[PDB]
Amino acid sequence: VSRTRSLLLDAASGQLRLEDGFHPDAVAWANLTNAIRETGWAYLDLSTNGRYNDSLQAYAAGVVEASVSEELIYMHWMNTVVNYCGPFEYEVGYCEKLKNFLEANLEWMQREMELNPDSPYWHQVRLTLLQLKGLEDSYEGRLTFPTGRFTIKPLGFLLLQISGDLEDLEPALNKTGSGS
Amino acid sequence: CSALIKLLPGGHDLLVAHNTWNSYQNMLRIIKKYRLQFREGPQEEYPLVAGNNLVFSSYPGTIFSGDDFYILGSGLVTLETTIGNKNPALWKYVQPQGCVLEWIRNVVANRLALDGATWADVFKRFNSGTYNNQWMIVDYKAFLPNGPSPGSRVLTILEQIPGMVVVADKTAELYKTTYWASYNIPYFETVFNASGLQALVAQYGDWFSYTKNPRAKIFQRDQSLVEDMDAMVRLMRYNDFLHDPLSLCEACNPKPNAENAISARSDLNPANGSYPFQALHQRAHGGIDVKVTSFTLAKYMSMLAASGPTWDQCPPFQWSKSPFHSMLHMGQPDLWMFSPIRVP
Ligand SMILES: *[C@@H]1O[C@H](CO)[C@@H](O[C@@H]2O[C@H](CO)[C@@H](O)[C@H](O)[C@H]2NC(C)=O)[C@H](O)[C@H]1NC(C)=O
Ligand SMILES: *[C@@H]1O[C@H](CO)[C@@H](O[C@@H]2O[C@H](CO)[C@@H](O)[C@H](O)[C@H]2NC(C)=O)[C@H](O)[C@H]1NC(C)=O
Ligand SMILES: *[C@@H]1O[C@H](CO)[C@@H](O)[C@H](O)[C@H]1NC(C)=O
Ligand SMILES: *[C@@H]1O[C@H](CO)[C@@H](O)[C@H](O)[C@H]1NC(C)=O
Ligand SMILES: *[C@@H]1O[C@H](CO)[C@@H](O)[C@H](O)[C@H]1NC(C)=O
Ligand code: NA
Ligand SMILES: [Xe]
Repeated sequence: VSRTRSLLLDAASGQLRLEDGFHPDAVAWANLTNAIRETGWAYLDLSTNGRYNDSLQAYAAGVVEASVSEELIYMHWMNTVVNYCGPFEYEVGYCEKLKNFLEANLEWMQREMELNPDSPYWHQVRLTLLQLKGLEDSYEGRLTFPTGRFTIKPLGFLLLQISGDLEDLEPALNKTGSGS
Repeated sequence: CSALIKLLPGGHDLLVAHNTWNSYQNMLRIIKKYRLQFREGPQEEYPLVAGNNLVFSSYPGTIFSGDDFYILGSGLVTLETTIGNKNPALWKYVQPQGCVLEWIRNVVANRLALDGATWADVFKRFNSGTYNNQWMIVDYKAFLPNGPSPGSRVLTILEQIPGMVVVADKTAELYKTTYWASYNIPYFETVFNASGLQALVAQYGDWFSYTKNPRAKIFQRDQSLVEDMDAMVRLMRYNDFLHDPLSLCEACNPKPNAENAISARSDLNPANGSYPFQALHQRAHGGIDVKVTSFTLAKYMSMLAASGPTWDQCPPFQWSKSPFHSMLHMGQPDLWMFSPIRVP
């Protein structure tokens, strides 16, 4: 019903490592209480540590979130997007267009960040995408904190974030959720 | 999605509520509380962002709300209902370069904003023309219990379609009418017209009208009965489609339609019914939650929240006793009969 995990930075090795329980020295920690059977909700509480820079905090936030919610992520993926643009998809035209659109959009953001290292706006965008990268990396069980550019998979955990955006991307890309 | 911002009699409180409509297969839910220490800019000298603390309704693996409903430590509550776009001539404004996807713009605006005006300023940059919503930004820092209208700052409304974002402070209007309701139709006439809704009103009638659609009429009839949090929950869960004249669809057979409610139950419409357009069909889709907060609750980063389709006057949804028993719903309860809880 409940699980707590912290992400530590081993200064010795410079390696990030997950530990069970609460370690307020860690870069981040989270705990999840699953009360779905009783209330229809689970509850996640997550904190990051201001002693580390915000890029590392953001990546760590994704990591610890995935770490305490892996089961729920798997089930939600299966319930909602497991078939979306899969290996047997009939609409190969649309799926290729979508993938191309997302890859180009992600690349464009990475370029803007590189071109604007002093921008507050692009700093906030980078924090958001670092959190997404940490969520996926942690779910896949292999951590790698990027100090420069990084590649978000167009059809990985990005798909859990773009359900609303897809309501419009579909017709915009001529394909043949939330709202009315 | 349906939303209601309600000034209680005498200005005693200001309640904000949102009811997500979504597919039933999406009902694995997580309420998330983040306490971050991010800074406004890439150097340690920058101030901490305004939105480092936030509580929001969400889903597994989803690092924003999606509903959307957020209570921010900056004193803002942000929420939206989706308006979409029906004008294909605007799709040319959806481009991979020069557009940031809406979920990112939402997260960044929530982090940086100190007030409604700044939220709008941040959010509207690099408008993607995707997840086109009417956003409501309530700034509780501008709300004085029992006070008269401050004229500005309390409520900001933003509407996005591809190529166009319109923003206005609607504090005076909120104080004049005592509420602001939202129900998937744009308020701004320029947005309503640009997004192709006039053709839909011409073809199908008042269901697509901003002022005359069923939810608009139900809020007009009933919003004044919201005199407290519990009354808010009751309205936001409201669906009595078999008996409410406002739920009748004259073009449908049968005429009562379970989509025509504050909290839709499309699973209850018959599969062999005759319907003029897809939204009115039997569907495994409808209102799936309600979240409500108030001036005091928001101050304590708290809300009342209820999970699952409405069962106040409709029979509770149950997967195994529905037309949809074969759909994947791993991890979900079979029967959905939950009551609101205080969170945290
Ligand atoms: C934020 O702090 C992290 C952790 O100290 C920094 O990451 C190190 O960056 C250097 C390269 O500059 C690498 O040699 C180390 O391997 C990195 N550590 C880890 C754990 O990957 C990082 O440079 C700081 N700044 C930013 C923007 O991330
Ligand atoms: C939005 O579109 C509507 C519908 O075309 C416009 O309303 C029409 O306006 C003209 C000129 O005033 C009238 O002669 C028509 O009778 C109106 N038709 C209606 C009310 O359905 C409206 O002016 C447009 N609004 C904006 C702000 O562009
Ligand atoms: C996380 O642990 C803290 C420790 O005090 C507890 O108070 C809180 O209820 C827990 N939250 C969750 C999501 O289980
Ligand atoms: C979609 O189809 C229209 C033709 O009506 C075309 O003009 C447009 O370029 C197409 N969009 C994409 C992204 O394929
Ligand atoms: C429609 O289906 C319902 C549900 O089984 C059935 O009772 C009713 O007879 C049907 N009406 C028509 C027109 O078939
Ligand atoms: Na929505
Ligand atoms: Xe985008």
